[PDB]
Amino acid sequence: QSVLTQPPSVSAAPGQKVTISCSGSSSNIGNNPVSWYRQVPGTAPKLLIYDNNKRPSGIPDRFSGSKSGASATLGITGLQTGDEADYYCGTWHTSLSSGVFGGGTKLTVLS
Amino acid sequence: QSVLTQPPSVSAAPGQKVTISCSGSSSNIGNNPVSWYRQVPGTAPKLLIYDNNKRPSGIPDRFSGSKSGASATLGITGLQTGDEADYYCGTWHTSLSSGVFGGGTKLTVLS
Amino acid sequence: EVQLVQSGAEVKKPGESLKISCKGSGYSFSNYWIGWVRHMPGKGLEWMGIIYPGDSDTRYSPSFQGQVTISVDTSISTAYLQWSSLKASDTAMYYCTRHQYGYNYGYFYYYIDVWGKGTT
Amino acid sequence: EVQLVQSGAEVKKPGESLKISCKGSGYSFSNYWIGWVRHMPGKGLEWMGIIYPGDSDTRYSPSFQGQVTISVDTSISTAYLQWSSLKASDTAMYYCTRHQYGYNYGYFYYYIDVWGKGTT
Amino acid sequence: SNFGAISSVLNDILSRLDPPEAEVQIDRLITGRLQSLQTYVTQQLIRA
Amino acid sequence: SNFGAISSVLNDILSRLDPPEAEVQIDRLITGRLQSLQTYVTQQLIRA
Amino acid sequence: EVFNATRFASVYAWNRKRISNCVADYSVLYNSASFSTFKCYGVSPTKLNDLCFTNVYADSFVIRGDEVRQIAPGQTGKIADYNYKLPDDFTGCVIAWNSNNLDSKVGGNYNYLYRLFRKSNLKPFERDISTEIYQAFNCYFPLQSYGFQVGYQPYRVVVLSFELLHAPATVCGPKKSTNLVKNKCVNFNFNGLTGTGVLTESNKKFLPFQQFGRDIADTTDAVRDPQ
Amino acid sequence: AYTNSFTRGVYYPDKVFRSSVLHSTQDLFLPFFSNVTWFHDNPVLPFNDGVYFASTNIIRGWIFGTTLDSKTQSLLIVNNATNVVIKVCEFQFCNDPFFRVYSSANNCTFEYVSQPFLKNLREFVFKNIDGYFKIYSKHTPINLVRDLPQGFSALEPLVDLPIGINITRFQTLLALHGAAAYYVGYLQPRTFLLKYNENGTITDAVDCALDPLSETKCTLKSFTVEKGIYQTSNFRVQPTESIVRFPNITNLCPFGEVFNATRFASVYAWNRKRISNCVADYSVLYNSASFSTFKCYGVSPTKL
Ligand SMILES: *[C@@H]1O[C@H](CO)[C@@H](O)[C@H](O)[C@H]1NC(C)=O
Ligand SMILES: *[C@@H]1O[C@H](CO)[C@@H](O)[C@H](O)[C@H]1NC(C)=O
Ligand SMILES: *[C@@H]1O[C@H](CO)[C@@H](O)[C@H](O)[C@H]1NC(C)=O
Ligand SMILES: *[C@@H]1O[C@H](CO)[C@@H](O)[C@H](O)[C@H]1NC(C)=O
Ligand SMILES: *[C@@H]1O[C@H](CO)[C@@H](O)[C@H](O)[C@H]1NC(C)=O
Ligand SMILES: *[C@@H]1O[C@H](CO)[C@@H](O)[C@H](O)[C@H]1NC(C)=O
Ligand SMILES: *[C@@H]1O[C@H](CO)[C@@H](O)[C@H](O)[C@H]1NC(C)=O
Repeated sequence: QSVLTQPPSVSAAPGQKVTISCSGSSSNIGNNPVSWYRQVPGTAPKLLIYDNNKRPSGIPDRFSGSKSGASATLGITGLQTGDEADYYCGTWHTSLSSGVFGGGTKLTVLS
Repeated sequence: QSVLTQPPSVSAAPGQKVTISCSGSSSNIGNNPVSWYRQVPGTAPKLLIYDNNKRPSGIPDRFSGSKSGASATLGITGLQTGDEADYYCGTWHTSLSSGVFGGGTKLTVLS
Repeated sequence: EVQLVQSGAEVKKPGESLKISCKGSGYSFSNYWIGWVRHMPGKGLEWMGIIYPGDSDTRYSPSFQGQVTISVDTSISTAYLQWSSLKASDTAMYYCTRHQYGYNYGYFYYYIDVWGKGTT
Repeated sequence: EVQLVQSGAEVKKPGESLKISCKGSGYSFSNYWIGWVRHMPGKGLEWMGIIYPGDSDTRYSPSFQGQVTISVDTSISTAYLQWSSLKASDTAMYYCTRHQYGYNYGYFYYYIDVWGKGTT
Repeated sequence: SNFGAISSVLNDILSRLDPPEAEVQIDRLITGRLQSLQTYVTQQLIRA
Repeated sequence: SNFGAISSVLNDILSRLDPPEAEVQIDRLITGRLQSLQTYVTQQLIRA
Repeated sequence: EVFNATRFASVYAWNRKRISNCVADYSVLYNSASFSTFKCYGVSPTKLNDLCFTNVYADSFVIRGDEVRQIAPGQTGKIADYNYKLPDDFTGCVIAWNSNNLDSKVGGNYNYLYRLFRKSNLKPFERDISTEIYQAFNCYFPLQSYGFQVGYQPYRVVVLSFELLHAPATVCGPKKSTNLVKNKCVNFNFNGLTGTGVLTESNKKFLPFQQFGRDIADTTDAVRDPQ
Repeated sequence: AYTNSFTRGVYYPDKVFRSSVLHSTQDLFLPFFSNVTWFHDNPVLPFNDGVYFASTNIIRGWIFGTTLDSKTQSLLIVNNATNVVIKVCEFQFCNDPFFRVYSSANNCTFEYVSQPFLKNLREFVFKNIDGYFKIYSKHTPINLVRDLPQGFSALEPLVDLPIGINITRFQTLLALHGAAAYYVGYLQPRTFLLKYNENGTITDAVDCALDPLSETKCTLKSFTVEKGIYQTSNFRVQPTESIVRFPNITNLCPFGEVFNATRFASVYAWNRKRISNCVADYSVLYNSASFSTFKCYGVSPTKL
């Protein structure tokens, strides 16, 4: 559906180590670094993970990332219920000179 | 159906000079040399023609091959009835880093 | 502290044109790229297109080329879009935002903040 | 004289896991690639995936990635596969074989011998 | 004098060049300062 | 002496180099063995 | 064994083996039409058959294609400075051939890797396999992998660096020796020492570890025949 | 327990047979008349580029290495009294050798066996020159036991080993049963004149940097100098320290402005800006792994 491919949703208890992954071509992701954001229902998306495996200031160290080939992985430790959200992956696509997003992933905590 | 394309079958009398040909992309065949095998019904396939136009020891000189661009040709002289079999073309495909086969060709002798 | 503010609640009928506003404050506006991303209800964000305020250079995603012509006013540091004819399925939450698009020495892409709202 | 021998006649029901065996004898086993190719009845051979016995490095065709995890035991020069859940259409004649995959000076692929059997 | 090197002061050619490339310039000085010192010696052996 | 060539024995530089490249090293010997032979001659013409 | 091997070490810690006590047909390498960049420094390839060397080292590793120009005397860059540097004095020959068929992958290989953050870029032929996390525990550690899938074709590189003039000869290409003569001035070739002259039996007391003598000015005056 | 190294430590630096020649060379040698540590319990000792070692049929082989444990590569030369054996296998630390000195033959990498080395005096020079372990030895009749005999002796090589092991510490081995006496001397990069005999045996040598009188013997290329005044070398005062004085400015030069800029002019009319009055950290550009083609002319990047 989207030029990047994402899982629809996941779920795991608080305290588990969750790794979701979103895939796309290598015309973009293989050469251009991957960005991930979080969106709470009713809250505008905020920057979560940037160029690769890196988080801004204010975001706790629990978040991490990893790009492999033409796909990306976003991992979180010490999961808590307020971390329930939607998670998105995005990156400037080189060929179409455009820049795109993943589909969206529904992280729902167990509780 | 297969990433290589093959004829379904052929037939020609004993003593005729038969040339079958199987086609594929140039991501593999144009750069990677073509291998052909023979399989008799109930007999595990054996190596017939390798990297190009070349046969192992024990195989009679009647067999020959030729690769052109993104396709291959397998030719046989002095055809005999015990040469009835299935014939296959294969070669390591570069892009998918995988290696693949043709579809299969039913050589049935006339008799 | 940077802030981008968008116009209030908007609703219109198919057949009409639109020009939504985005204002930036608290940073050198004429040195950062600014562009739009559409998030639909229960649907994911779509990358729309961006422009360089300093020189009115635009990049358009093909999925929106010709659809929306996006321009700027560097006199007051405010960017806007322009349409031709609203479609009924244009009802979504649009977003204006500033994103590093530079080439520090090795190329990098980003998103700093949005805090917007839009609908149709 | 090299020989590869496989397990006997095999039949199982959908819902189960498998680990088929292949044994090599008469050659330096820890210096040749070994891999699997599936021939279906009245159907053509499919290239499955291979592994380097010396260091347990694997190459998987995408049409079988995740399907079958193929491993080795260099202690006794024997290779095997592993599944998750047999499908009813998995009924075919599988084959284990050794094939030159080297880079002599200009690259070459080969197929030396199979003499196997398998079904499900 | 340059004799063709980038600079006539052996320190600078040495200060701002990597050894592999430098000695290619240092060689153009040595080959000159030698020929100019061996010219002086000869004229003295004749003058003496 | 090398005078900068790879080796001071004209046979080896000749033994293990293709003629196009070799003469670039042979030139560094000739240009030296000449200057050292013409130094000897001069000192003799003065000594004689 | 050098070339056909299915495992080339990462350039971070490049492999190296020493070849000795054998006859080395060099033609197999030269006249093969496979090798991409065949470049010989200090030696011409067509003559490798007629030389005798003390030691021959064959260091082998993989690299990104665009960097094959880094493997040469007196070149600089990330690979030529931080990972594997050849001296200004020659390395014999560099052979390299494109190799994305074997060593690339369906995805990023990530096994082959190189350091970008050595602090004190290494001297000729130094194999530094440490990991000290160059400063910004958290600071970036040196080795960063390389991902494969024509400037990013993985290229396999093998470098033959001939160790010339250290000891008696040990590696000599194919050349059918002939019986020796005396007292006729001949274009001789004793173990690589190529000359002319008449050969006479010697009374000069050699020692079992002396190979020849030179009176002065590199005049090889005596020599012990190899056989 | 220092003693004087009168003239010991001279060894054939190659095989190039020479005869009746005062040939000069520059190698690692035992400086003349140096004080040596006369050991007689066996601690660990630094290698320092190479070691002289002389003992007076009791002693056993040696051990060298960086840490003398399976952690890093180690070199072990055992003595069998039947055949000399060498191993680079990474043994464990044996603070007391005893054949109980062999901890474990783990990670065996190199091995070598030959005839054993075996009132008297045996002298050995060890050096690791460029991946090559050279050993030299000789054996001589001697009786003055309290001191190292005066006289001259050359040590022909026994073997080189293509190893390349970083050795920085070492110790003698002895399977136990006030012990015997041996001596230790270090090598230095010293120029030597060497007088080769009529049959090519080194008979005498001069240390070109010991004393003025030897300096003249060296420059004159002879062992005997006639009366006169000879010019040996030139002397200059070595610099006490290095000073640096750069201007006071600290206005760090704007490079991002050059590089990060989103508009590069067309090459038809190329832009140009002048940078001045600032401190320019150049490392940011050099050590960045982004830039594809980097090529300085007339200046080397690492020195900017
Ligand atoms: C240049 O851009 C870099 C990021 O690419 C930024 O860190 C820096 O502040 C910028 N400097 C100027 C003068 O714009
Ligand atoms: C090396 O591989 C070649 C084929 O590429 C083979 O002919 C040869 O026997 C192999 N040699 C060794 C020592 O493995
Ligand atoms: C070389 O070895 C062969 C095999 O023993 C022997 O016949 C021949 O005489 C040897 N050559 C010499 C010069 O001894
Ligand atoms: C010493 O020599 C004896 C007899 O040859 C042998 O059994 C023993 O293994 C040797 N020791 C070593 C360390 O080689
Ligand atoms: C031998 O070397 C390998 C590679 O570092 C290491 O894993 C192993 O532990 C070493 N052997 C011993 C006995 O430590
Ligand atoms: C050699 O060993 C010493 C002592 O451990 C160490 O400090 C030094 O860094 C090592 N150098 C090399 C090149 O191995
Ligand atoms: C070399 O040694 C022998 C024995 O010491 C001696 O007779 C001879 O004089 C020496 N030199 C020669 C070959 O004249």
